[PDB]
Amino acid sequence: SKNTICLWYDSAALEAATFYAETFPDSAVLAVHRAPDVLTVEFRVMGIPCLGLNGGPAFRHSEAFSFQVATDDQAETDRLWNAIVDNGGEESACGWCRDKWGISWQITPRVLSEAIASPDRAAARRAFEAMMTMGRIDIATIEKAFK
Amino acid sequence: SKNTICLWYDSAALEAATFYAETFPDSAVLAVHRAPGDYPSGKEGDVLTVEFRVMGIPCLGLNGGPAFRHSEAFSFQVATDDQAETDRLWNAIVDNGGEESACGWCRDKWGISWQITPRVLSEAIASPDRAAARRAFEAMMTMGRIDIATIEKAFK
Amino acid sequence: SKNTICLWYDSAALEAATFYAETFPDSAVLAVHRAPGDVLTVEFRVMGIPCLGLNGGPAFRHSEAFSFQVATDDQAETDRLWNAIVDNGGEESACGWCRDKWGISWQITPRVLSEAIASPDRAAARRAFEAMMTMGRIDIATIEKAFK
Amino acid sequence: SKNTICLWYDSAALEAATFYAETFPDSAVLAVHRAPGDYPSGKEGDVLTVEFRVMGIPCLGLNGGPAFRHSEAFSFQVATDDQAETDRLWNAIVDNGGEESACGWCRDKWGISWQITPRVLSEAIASPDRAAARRAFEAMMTMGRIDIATIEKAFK
Repeated sequence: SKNTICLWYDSAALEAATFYAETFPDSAVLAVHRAPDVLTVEFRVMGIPCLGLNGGPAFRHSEAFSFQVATDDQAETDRLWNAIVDNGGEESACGWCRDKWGISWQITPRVLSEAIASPDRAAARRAFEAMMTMGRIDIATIEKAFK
Repeated sequence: SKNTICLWYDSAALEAATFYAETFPDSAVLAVHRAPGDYPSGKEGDVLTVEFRVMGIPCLGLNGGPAFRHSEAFSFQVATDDQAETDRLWNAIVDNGGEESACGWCRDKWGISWQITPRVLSEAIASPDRAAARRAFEAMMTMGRIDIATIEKAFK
Repeated sequence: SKNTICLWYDSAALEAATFYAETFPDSAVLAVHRAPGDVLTVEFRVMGIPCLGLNGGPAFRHSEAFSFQVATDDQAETDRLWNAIVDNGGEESACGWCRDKWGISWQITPRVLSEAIASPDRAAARRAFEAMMTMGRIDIATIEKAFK
Repeated sequence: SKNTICLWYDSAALEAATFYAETFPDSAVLAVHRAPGDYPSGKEGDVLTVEFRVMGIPCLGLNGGPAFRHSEAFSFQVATDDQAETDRLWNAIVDNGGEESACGWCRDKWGISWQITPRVLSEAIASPDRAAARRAFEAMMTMGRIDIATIEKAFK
């Protein structure tokens, strides 16, 4: 791949990649590399080519980077949110959460993204306001607000 | 896209996306979304997000204000095909209010880490010739911008 | 994706994509598209490779001019993948080549065979090359014996 | 690579791979493998296969002789971001002993099908706005090389 997402881990790149592969569609562990014992892991997350580096604790993740996952319904939203949060993760605001390795994820319904970007400004703003009261996104509440 | 790389900016998402689009191959700004209401780091009508694509990767620039800062925990690794492309991309990132770092790593003006990494170097480091891979690794440790010729000599 | 592999189907792109996704690693059905006016195209991934399947009727037929060459790690994997393609209404061919139900050519090629044929030891490489030419499905142990 | 695109040539794999590498962006010839013995379409020491990469896709060119011929059953679809790249790539394939075809399709010197397909066109045809997608589709039907501006007008 021409451009690869490179993520820092403290001795857990393979564990993390394996978790992502079993949790999300079109995700897989591709290759494991030892130092010239795992130094790097090549992996895919919902199509995105990634490289995980086992480099110790020197660098910490922050919300400055996140994966934003577009979900199709409440069932998928809840499944992915719960998977990340319940596996040593944490809930945050407005569809944001964090995994066990400190990486930020947004589990963002397509309906929400569509609503906020809508040329109907009044409707978009109702959805935007409703979103700011939420942790996990509740699609029905977003749709009611938009309507 | 199912999974989009979201990067935090302090009121500079459109500027950054525009720079990436003129700098990297196969890159483009796709859509600008304005804030439907006032929020912590923007007024209604300000740029809230920008959709863009860099070399096959779907991205979103989010104008979230100064709350969060970037670090090397995240980086884009860009595979380059020769010295000319390596120099071009490195110079662009560094020269636009950016910073040089080590072993192909640099930083753009918004603090995002980029690795401009020759395919020659990546292939050398992951080689089944494990001593040769180490030699290349050790050579890389002496560089900021990667010199491909020097990596090839160390590997050989 | 900058460059996508586009494969022609006669009313079976989704069936084919789904079979590949179940059969091979890092493979998935990504999206299904109806005609602009049932399935017209399918986006899918096959061992990393981004693909597009087009449902365009019988006008075009596949041939050995195009094939996917799959690198396998042992006999168990070689047999698993060979059997999958051949047993699902497919066909066996020579030297690791086979054909799927939709007429697409696959090569199930042990890495050890690729390594052997490319070897700077010319005598060993040639023994492996000659052994390969007697085979349908590749037998790694026979290739290894010939190479040695 | 785990899965490699293998394309059949009549004693022309190296020439083809070299041409693709100088024509398309992010493309390269990687390795040349000579035949360890005589075979149906070559002598020992002739080029048997060539490893190459085209825009992210690992490929192998196989010198297998005239036994098989290419057709539109397989094609590479190359996404372009503007008219300049569209024209450059289309003309490169067609001019070097190739042929023009319909709706962004063309053929190279060795008979392999390429589609030079503006991202603007692909997005238009897959739009949930279905009537607009139809207009774009119908406009594409009137073209060989894709004119992006015309597609945009039809879509609108």
